[PDB]
Amino acid sequence: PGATLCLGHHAVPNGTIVKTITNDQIEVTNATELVQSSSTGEICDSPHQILDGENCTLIDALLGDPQCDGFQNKKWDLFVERSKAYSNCYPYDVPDYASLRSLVASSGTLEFNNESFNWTGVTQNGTSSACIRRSNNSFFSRLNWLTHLKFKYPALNVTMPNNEKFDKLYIWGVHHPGTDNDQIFLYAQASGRITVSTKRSQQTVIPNIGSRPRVRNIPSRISIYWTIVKPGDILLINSTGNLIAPRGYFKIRSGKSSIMRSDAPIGKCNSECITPNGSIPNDKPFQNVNRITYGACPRYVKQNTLKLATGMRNVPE
Amino acid sequence: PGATLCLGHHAVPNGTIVKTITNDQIEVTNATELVQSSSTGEICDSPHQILDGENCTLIDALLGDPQCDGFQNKKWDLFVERSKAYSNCYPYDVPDYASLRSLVASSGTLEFNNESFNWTGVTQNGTSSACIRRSNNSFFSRLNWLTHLKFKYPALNVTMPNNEKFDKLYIWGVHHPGTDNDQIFLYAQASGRITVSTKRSQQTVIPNIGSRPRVRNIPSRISIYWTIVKPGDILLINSTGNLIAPRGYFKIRSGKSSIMRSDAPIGKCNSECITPNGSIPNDKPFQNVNRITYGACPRYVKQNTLKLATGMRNVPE
Amino acid sequence: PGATLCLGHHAVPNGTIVKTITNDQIEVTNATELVQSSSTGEICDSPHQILDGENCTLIDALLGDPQCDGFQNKKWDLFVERSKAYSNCYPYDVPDYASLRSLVASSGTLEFNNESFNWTGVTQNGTSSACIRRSNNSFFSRLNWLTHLKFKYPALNVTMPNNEKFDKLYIWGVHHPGTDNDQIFLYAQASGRITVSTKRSQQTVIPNIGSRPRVRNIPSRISIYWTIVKPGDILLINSTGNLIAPRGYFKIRSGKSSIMRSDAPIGKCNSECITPNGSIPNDKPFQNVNRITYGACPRYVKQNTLKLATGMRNVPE
Amino acid sequence: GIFGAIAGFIENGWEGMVDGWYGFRHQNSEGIGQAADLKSTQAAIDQINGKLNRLIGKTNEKFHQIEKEFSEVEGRIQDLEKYVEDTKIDLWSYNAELLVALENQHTIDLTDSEMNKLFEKTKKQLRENAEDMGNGCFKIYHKCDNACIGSIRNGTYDHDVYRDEALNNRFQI
Amino acid sequence: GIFGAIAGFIENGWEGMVDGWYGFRHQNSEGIGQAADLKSTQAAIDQINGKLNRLIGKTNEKFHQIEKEFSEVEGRIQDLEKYVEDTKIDLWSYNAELLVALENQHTIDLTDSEMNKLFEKTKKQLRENAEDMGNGCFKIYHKCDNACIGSIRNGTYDHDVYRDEALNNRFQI
Amino acid sequence: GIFGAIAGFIENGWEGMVDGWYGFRHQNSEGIGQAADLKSTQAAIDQINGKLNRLIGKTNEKFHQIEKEFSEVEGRIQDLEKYVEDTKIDLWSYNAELLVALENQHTIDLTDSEMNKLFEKTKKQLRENAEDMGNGCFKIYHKCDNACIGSIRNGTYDHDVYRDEALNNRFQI
Ligand SMILES: *[C@@H]1O[C@H](CO)[C@@H](O[C@@H]2O[C@H](CO)[C@@H](O[C@@H]3O[C@H](CO[C@H]4O[C@H](CO)[C@@H](O)[C@H](O)[C@@H]4O)[C@@H](O)[C@H](O[C@H]4O[C@H](CO)[C@@H](O)[C@H](O)[C@@H]4O)[C@@H]3O)[C@H](O)[C@H]2NC(C)=O)[C@H](O)[C@H]1NC(C)=O
Ligand SMILES: *[C@@H]1O[C@H](CO)[C@@H](O[C@@H]2O[C@H](CO)[C@@H](O[C@@H]3O[C@H](CO[C@H]4O[C@H](CO)[C@@H](O)[C@H](O)[C@@H]4O)[C@@H](O)[C@H](O[C@H]4O[C@H](CO)[C@@H](O)[C@H](O)[C@@H]4O)[C@@H]3O)[C@H](O)[C@H]2NC(C)=O)[C@H](O)[C@H]1NC(C)=O
Ligand SMILES: *[C@@H]1O[C@H](CO)[C@@H](O[C@@H]2O[C@H](CO)[C@@H](O[C@@H]3O[C@H](CO[C@H]4O[C@H](CO)[C@@H](O)[C@H](O)[C@@H]4O)[C@@H](O)[C@H](O[C@H]4O[C@H](CO)[C@@H](O)[C@H](O)[C@@H]4O)[C@@H]3O)[C@H](O)[C@H]2NC(C)=O)[C@H](O)[C@H]1NC(C)=O
Ligand SMILES: *[C@@H]1O[C@H](CO)[C@@H](O[C@@H]2O[C@H](CO)[C@@H](O)[C@H](O)[C@H]2NC(C)=O)[C@H](O)[C@H]1NC(C)=O
Ligand SMILES: *[C@@H]1O[C@H](CO)[C@@H](O[C@@H]2O[C@H](CO)[C@@H](O)[C@H](O)[C@H]2NC(C)=O)[C@H](O)[C@H]1NC(C)=O
Ligand SMILES: *[C@@H]1O[C@H](CO)[C@@H](O[C@@H]2O[C@H](CO)[C@@H](O)[C@H](O)[C@H]2NC(C)=O)[C@H](O)[C@H]1NC(C)=O
Ligand SMILES: *[C@@H]1O[C@H](CO)[C@@H](O[C@@H]2O[C@H](CO)[C@@H](O)[C@H](O)[C@H]2NC(C)=O)[C@H](O)[C@H]1NC(C)=O
Ligand SMILES: *[C@@H]1O[C@H](CO)[C@@H](O[C@@H]2O[C@H](CO)[C@@H](O)[C@H](O)[C@H]2NC(C)=O)[C@H](O)[C@H]1NC(C)=O
Ligand SMILES: *[C@@H]1O[C@H](CO)[C@@H](O[C@@H]2O[C@H](CO)[C@@H](O)[C@H](O)[C@H]2NC(C)=O)[C@H](O)[C@H]1NC(C)=O
Ligand SMILES: *[C@@H]1O[C@H](CO)[C@@H](O)[C@H](O)[C@H]1NC(C)=O
Ligand SMILES: *[C@@H]1O[C@H](CO)[C@@H](O)[C@H](O)[C@H]1NC(C)=O
Ligand SMILES: *[C@@H]1O[C@H](CO)[C@@H](O)[C@H](O)[C@H]1NC(C)=O
Ligand SMILES: *[C@@H]1O[C@H](CO)[C@@H](O)[C@H](O)[C@H]1NC(C)=O
Ligand SMILES: *[C@@H]1O[C@H](CO)[C@@H](O)[C@H](O)[C@H]1NC(C)=O
Ligand SMILES: *[C@@H]1O[C@H](CO)[C@@H](O)[C@H](O)[C@H]1NC(C)=O
Ligand SMILES: *[C@@H]1O[C@H](CO)[C@@H](O)[C@H](O)[C@H]1NC(C)=O
Ligand SMILES: *[C@@H]1O[C@H](CO)[C@@H](O)[C@H](O)[C@H]1NC(C)=O
Ligand SMILES: *[C@@H]1O[C@H](CO)[C@@H](O)[C@H](O)[C@H]1NC(C)=O
Ligand SMILES: *[C@@H]1O[C@H](CO)[C@@H](O)[C@H](O)[C@H]1NC(C)=O
Ligand SMILES: *[C@@H]1O[C@H](CO)[C@@H](O)[C@H](O)[C@H]1NC(C)=O
Ligand SMILES: *[C@@H]1O[C@H](CO)[C@@H](O)[C@H](O)[C@H]1NC(C)=O
Ligand SMILES: *[C@@H]1O[C@H](CO)[C@@H](O)[C@H](O)[C@H]1NC(C)=O
Ligand SMILES: *[C@@H]1O[C@H](CO)[C@@H](O)[C@H](O)[C@H]1NC(C)=O
Ligand SMILES: *[C@@H]1O[C@H](CO)[C@@H](O)[C@H](O)[C@H]1NC(C)=O
Repeated sequence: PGATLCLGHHAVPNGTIVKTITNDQIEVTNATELVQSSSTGEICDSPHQILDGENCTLIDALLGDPQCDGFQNKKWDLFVERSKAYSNCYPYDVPDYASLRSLVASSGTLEFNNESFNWTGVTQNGTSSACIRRSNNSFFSRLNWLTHLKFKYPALNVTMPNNEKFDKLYIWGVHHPGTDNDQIFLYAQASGRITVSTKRSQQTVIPNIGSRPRVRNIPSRISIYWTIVKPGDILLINSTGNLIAPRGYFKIRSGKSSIMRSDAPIGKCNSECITPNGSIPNDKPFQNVNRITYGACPRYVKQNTLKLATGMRNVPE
Repeated sequence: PGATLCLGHHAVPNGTIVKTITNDQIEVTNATELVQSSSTGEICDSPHQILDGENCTLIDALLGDPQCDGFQNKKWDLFVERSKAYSNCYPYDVPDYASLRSLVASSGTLEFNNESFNWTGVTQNGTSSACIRRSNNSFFSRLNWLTHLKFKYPALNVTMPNNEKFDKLYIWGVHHPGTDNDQIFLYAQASGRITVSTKRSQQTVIPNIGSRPRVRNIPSRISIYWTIVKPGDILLINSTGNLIAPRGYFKIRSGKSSIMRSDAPIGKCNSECITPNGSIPNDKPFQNVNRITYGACPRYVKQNTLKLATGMRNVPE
Repeated sequence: PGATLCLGHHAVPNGTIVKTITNDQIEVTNATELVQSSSTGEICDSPHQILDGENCTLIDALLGDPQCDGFQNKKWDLFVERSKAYSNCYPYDVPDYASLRSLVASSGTLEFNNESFNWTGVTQNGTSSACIRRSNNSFFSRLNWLTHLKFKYPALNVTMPNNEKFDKLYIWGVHHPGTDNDQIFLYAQASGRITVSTKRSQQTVIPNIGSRPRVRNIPSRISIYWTIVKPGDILLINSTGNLIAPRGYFKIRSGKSSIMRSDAPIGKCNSECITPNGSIPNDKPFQNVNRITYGACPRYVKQNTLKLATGMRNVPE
Repeated sequence: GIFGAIAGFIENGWEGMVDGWYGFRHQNSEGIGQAADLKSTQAAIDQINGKLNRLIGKTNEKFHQIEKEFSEVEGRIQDLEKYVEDTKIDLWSYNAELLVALENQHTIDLTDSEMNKLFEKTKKQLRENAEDMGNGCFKIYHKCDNACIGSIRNGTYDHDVYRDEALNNRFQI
Repeated sequence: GIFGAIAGFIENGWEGMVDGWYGFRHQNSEGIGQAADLKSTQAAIDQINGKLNRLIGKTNEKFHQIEKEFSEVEGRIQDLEKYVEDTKIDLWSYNAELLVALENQHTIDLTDSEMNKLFEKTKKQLRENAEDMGNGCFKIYHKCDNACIGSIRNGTYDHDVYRDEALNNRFQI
Repeated sequence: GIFGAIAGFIENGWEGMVDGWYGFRHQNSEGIGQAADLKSTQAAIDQINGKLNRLIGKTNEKFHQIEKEFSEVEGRIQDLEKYVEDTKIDLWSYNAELLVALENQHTIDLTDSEMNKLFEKTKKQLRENAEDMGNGCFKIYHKCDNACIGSIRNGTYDHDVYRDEALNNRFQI
């Protein structure tokens, strides 16, 4: 009679379909998903330092719009800008806005140091009804609106050395009045250029008088500029009017900081990977949640699913 | 005696050489080419909407050079610019030319809507002998050359609201006269700046009087600018001379449109993939015809041939 | 009794660990390194034509700083810029500096051709104590500082046609004096604009009088501009002061030339691949020495070692 | 598939084998039984875990990058930002697709290999005492009780013990 | 190549087999014949068609991109546009090269595999009635007419019918 | 590994085989000997040299590119230059990692294959005159002196010469 000995392998009743080189549909006993396709919808507040902009853009927090006073000197790994944010100070523009936003985002700090600029001969601390801070007329906290003193505005030729061991970021501006009357009322003379220089750079800007469409009832504008001053270099400001002066400098650092546009709520939770849709787990190598990411994140791909076989071909009875 | 039973496989007399991981030349029974390397030399007019520029660049068709009047309000998937194209109107330049060309190409329409600008106090519809339309002196069809009325040019402060639900693209210009005489003859005063603004933007341009080398006998120039006006925003134009005014706006759309430089003839035929050398078949995954493509196209590679084995090793008798 | 016949394979006492698809550590009999991770530290002077900048940046050699006179008309495959380089002439800036540096680097020549510009009515060959050449006050060798002749500076309207078969690169500049006195002393009139034009382009620049922080005791500045003039086009220069004029043109070529920042010594040796750390061998497909390379080089990767098995699994006794 | 055991000469898998991936069924004088083979099972598992160790929990940190969504039309610079990102995404998408296809082909092949290796080992062990029936089963030509079957599964079967009996049964008329 | 049949123990292919990729030649009392094996042939064809289905007719649509040829010298921005494109093209060229090399290695191996699988199946089917001559041929030790050869090719050969005859012929002196 | 010879049924390698990669050891009436097999050795070497020919000495020339280090903060354009380069480096790093992992898996498999092919060839050559002991060794059931062993290694062994002797020894009681 003897015996029979049969060699074999397992199978399961609930196999899964995967793709291979030679077949787009083959059933295996088990597989695992390699594409992360979901988020819970919250940005976790750990382990990255999150700064919720709330009503403030980064640039509004920089300049010091009165709704952004709570942001002074704060740092972040990720600044989160909300779509509801709006400006409520003097109407301004920033030539190159995207670059200023980027360099401050990447620096990751709003650390500000006041400096004693010698503004002899002008009135400091100009305010406006378009920039209300506690019911009082006000202005950007980090900027100094200079006007005539007793119907005189003498030529400014003001210096500030950098004898620190780090670079300084100066933010400043030019006021474009709505009319010739306004020009005279504020600066007591016809407009002329502003020149801001260092040993390695020079920027000159021309005030352009004229009405722009009113924004919060203001037809004038301020244009914002910036200058970086290296150690042992010197800032020089040369103006005969229309100068929105710096009050000091921002520190500029390098590191891992950035900025993201998102309306996702911040949660009390821990996740290494942030997207605008919320944090996502990072066990998988790929994800199809968002091309925009921050932190230790899976790589964005177009596929919504990629199944890796983790068992043999399934050959059911 | 018994029998013999032999197992075997086919072979062919005309095998083909392929590359593998371990051998750069091995003969197999059959292979297929994965690199498309030829075109018939025609751009097929289907299934993409093709617009042959003929003598006109896209920007000349935009501004309304008299050879481009047949292009008014036309749309395209692909605008084809010919190397023979030339301008025959008032000599102009476009700071950022590449960007204006790109954004109009991508929008895919020359749809234009006239608007009733209030130009009270000046003469409209200036023409030139450098821009002939049906033997008569003329000018760009979409631009309005404003000059003095009875040796007066009063300050213009002209508004146009966008109460539409889409964005408007305005094209406008500044005239740079060849001499001080020309400045006075045209505008009756010394030159001054033009400021075009909205709630979110401002552009000011300074006319610069002087001779440039003559082009079609003209030593003056026009410089072209553009402004996009969003819904509920307002265009404001402030000038005391030298303004080449808009007559209205272009619609700006998003979609699949583009532009290509090619001298290939347009054919009555159907092909999904366009290159500057002509349409190409798109069965293969790769191509070495041109890095410039439009439509459903194989990917450009440097190889002129890549043979995929479609049979076993060929081992001839 | 009979016999025994055993099939087998070799092994070694000193196997090497490699990575595979299924195991990050498996011992094989032999392997080879695919990542080049070392340099000898010298840039080999062969087979690429190397130009050591020594104390000169490319732009200083272009303009003709007195320490760079030995560079006149030289060509290179690779211009090597040293970190010790410094300028010792009139303080200048170049809007777009990076682009001018790039286009000259890529052209690979400082070939210069003098031209006879008609500067009737002004004094040529202005010099300065900030630019010493053999103890004498001097200036950039390729630039011509024009000043008043007998307290007159008449309007310049100077032409130079390109009747060559190649393009011409013109380098020129605007002088920004430190004070109104200096403006009058040099040009005998109030400042006004410079316009440099061709049939296809126009550049106008405004001199801006004012003190900048002193550099080698100079509070004025020169700003450098460039213009390319095509065959059958014409350079036109229109100035009433402040013009730092061209003396001629640079040839502009296309080819394989570039520029690299490095402090590595140049050696008498032969290597196809240059990095800032020195030349590297190029037998291997990858390298982790530097992302910056020139010549026939392995591809930069992040890995410091990648071992390719060149033998079977090692299964020792 | 490439070795020809799984989905090949083995007609189908065994849903009732839940304590291993590969194993043995037998029939003898004492009944019909099943036992998992742990070494082959662990060999396949170890290889698959090797692949997982190279794919799971291995992400790259990135911080400040470029913008990837835009509120305004800008032209040249924005066209380049968009093209760089689209380029990147297509290359990574290709890498992901190919990775999964190749890895899956290889997993199916390596698991087929482990089945074939166990079959070959068992065939050699049985020497002249059994014949291959073509379907992964051996006809064993001697009395082979539970301890005997166990000895085959454990690698302690001494073919010489049974050879005279087996040859007589095989080569009869 | 990796299985060792095609270009290995099978000395060469058959140019006169035009109705399949794999098959059988025989010599017996009634003559010398050839027949294609359809199942092995279709198995190889199906796998190759699987590769083709993943490569042919699968292109991506792209519309407005960046410029890739330039009439003027510009410096920094143009250097970046050119580098992005050159970067992309080199990566795709690499992908194409590797894809073809790997796929071709695999096609040669899978076709070799199908030959080996058919050989192994036939060897097992013949049991103790034949011996492997080393060159892909079996010496069959019994009278095996056309219907008998047909039964082997169709999987209906009953080895027990012929075993006594075959053993007597094999194990004689 | 996937064929099951090297690190499988062959228990270990031979450190004392220095004139080839694969070969034969024997014991007979005249002693114990070793000889390398040149054809299998060269087959493996040729394949590995094929891989080397596609990786070594094959670099691409690049000349003027983009800048990759920066002395000043600039914002948008510099962010894009850095992202393009970081993107490129990560893609090439991935390609390098995968290339080495795949090539190494394949080298281990192809070398295992060449061992298995030599074993199979030898098994077939010996016909009914030997049995496979399971460990890469054959028990040869006839007197097989040095010239006889040599004939097996050279492919000139005539199994018919020894078959009567071998069958008598194999199938005794
Ligand atoms: C089909 O194939 C897959 C892949 O092989 C199998 O999935 C694995 O299953 C095992 C066993 O359950 C899992 O092991 C457990 O992992 C947990 C970690 O979970 C998270 O983290 C990883 C990465 O960081 C993610 O990939 C994962 O999705 C989770 O989000 C551990 O916490 C577990 O620990 C438990 O057991 C240990 C034993 O020492 C104890 O220390 C603990 O107390 C705890 O109770 C455990 O290690 C493994 O994560 C799974 N991998 C994947 C990729 O999913 C399936 O099991 C298989 N299915 C079948 C039916 O066979
Ligand atoms: C060597 O190996 C290759 C690849 O396996 C074989 O090439 C294939 O051959 C078959 C049979 O001739 C082809 O099948 C036919 O395809 C036609 C489509 O042609 C175009 O479209 C595809 C992609 O869209 C392109 O790749 C291709 O190059 C063509 O431009 C169909 O129109 C054909 O239809 C005919 O038969 C059907 C049967 O139902 C009928 O409906 C129709 O009436 C019609 O008469 C047919 O399907 C296949 O396209 C080829 N593939 C490739 C990639 O080239 C070679 O045959 C092979 N050589 C040898 C000697 O074996
Ligand atoms: C482990 O595995 C590796 C890879 O298979 C083996 O390394 C190879 O070894 C051979 C034999 O020594 C080498 O062959 C020699 O190559 C020289 C070229 O050297 C340089 O150039 C190449 C690329 O251009 C570089 O990859 C290399 O690193 C060197 O920088 C030739 O000059 C040699 O010529 C000599 O022999 C010939 C014979 O005709 C004569 O003409 C000459 O006179 C001269 O004496 C020779 O061809 C081969 O380069 C090595 N390849 C690699 C990639 O390193 C190891 O040998 C192996 N180790 C063991 C123990 O097996
Ligand atoms: C130029 O025109 C604009 C728009 O017509 C004028 O701005 C308006 O002025 C009125 C009267 O002061 C205000 O009530 C409106 O709110 C303003 N409209 C907008 C859109 O801003 C502007 O005053 C004119 N400029 C000059 C110098 O007269
Ligand atoms: C994460 O957020 C993005 C937000 O853009 C989602 O992608 C958009 O999805 C809508 C449809 O739901 C499309 O119309 C848009 O084209 C997508 N936007 C872009 C910019 O591509 C995405 O679906 C979200 N993913 C998850 C998992 O929540
Ligand atoms: C500045 O110089 C240019 C070039 O010499 C003058 O333009 C030329 O003027 C003559 C006489 O009118 C024309 O016939 C030529 O065709 C012009 N040449 C070019 C190249 O344009 C220009 O007139 C001068 N400018 C002034 C204000 O006198
Ligand atoms: C398609 O068109 C391009 C046009 O540029 C061709 O590529 C050029 O080929 C010439 C030689 O014939 C080279 O000198 C140029 O360097 C190429 N130009 C570029 C920009 O790379 C290409 O050969 C054409 N292909 C086909 C199949 O017609
Ligand atoms: C504007 O201020 C600067 C800085 O205070 C003045 O430049 C200094 O002038 C003194 C006296 O001539 C020199 O000794 C210093 O070396 C200069 N310092 C720097 C930093 O350059 C400049 O003279 C002032 N401008 C005017 C027009 O008075
Ligand atoms: C080649 O040169 C570069 C010079 O940058 C070296 O890379 C730097 O290494 C230091 C540490 O030694 C790091 O702090 C820097 O972050 C690196 N710089 C950059 C820009 O990445 C590199 O180590 C040198 N390689 C060799 C083999 O000499
Ligand atoms: C099959 O079912 C089991 C038990 O319900 C489950 O744990 C397993 O993940 C399922 N497998 C597949 C491949 O769906
Ligand atoms: C943000 O602004 C909204 C509406 O302008 C206001 O209701 C809300 O209180 C503000 N939130 C914060 C945190 O300032
Ligand atoms: C301006 O305001 C600041 C900030 O409150 C104050 O410290 C300073 O004394 C004021 N200076 C002048 C001159 O008004
Ligand atoms: C700069 O300040 C100096 C010194 O007070 C003055 O002469 C000059 O007019 C100022 N320049 C400008 C452009 O305001
Ligand atoms: C071989 O010849 C046939 C008939 O002429 C042809 O159809 C086939 O494509 C050729 N094959 C190869 C690989 O060249
Ligand atoms: C284009 O221009 C050429 C020469 O300038 C002319 O002959 C031709 O008629 C024009 N074609 C069209 C379609 O306008
Ligand atoms: C200007 O020309 C347009 C277009 O032909 C015409 O409709 C309009 O009446 C003209 N207006 C004036 C003021 O000349
Ligand atoms: C703008 O128009 C206003 C009102 O007519 C006028 O006062 C002003 O001079 C104009 N501005 C310019 C720059 O033309
Ligand atoms: C092993 O040692 C030999 C002789 O010293 C040497 O040539 C060889 O490269 C070494 N191999 C490995 C893999 O380290
Ligand atoms: C470069 O400059 C240094 C210090 O300024 C000087 O000592 C050296 O001689 C110069 N070298 C050359 C080659 O001009
Ligand atoms: C200017 O200097 C050059 C260069 O040495 C000389 O040839 C020329 O004669 C000088 N011309 C004038 C007008 O000073
Ligand atoms: C250009 O030169 C002409 C002719 O001499 C003169 O009328 C004009 O004022 C000059 N223009 C400038 C901007 O210097
Ligand atoms: C075989 O091994 C198993 C391991 O659990 C053991 O229980 C069994 O008794 C062994 N049988 C024989 C016959 O060796
Ligand atoms: C084998 O199958 C073929 C299928 O065409 C059939 O024609 C033939 O008669 C069969 N022969 C036997 C002996 O079963
Ligand atoms: C086998 O081949 C080798 C090749 O060197 C030869 O020396 C030897 O004598 C041969 N032996 C036999 C028995 O054929």
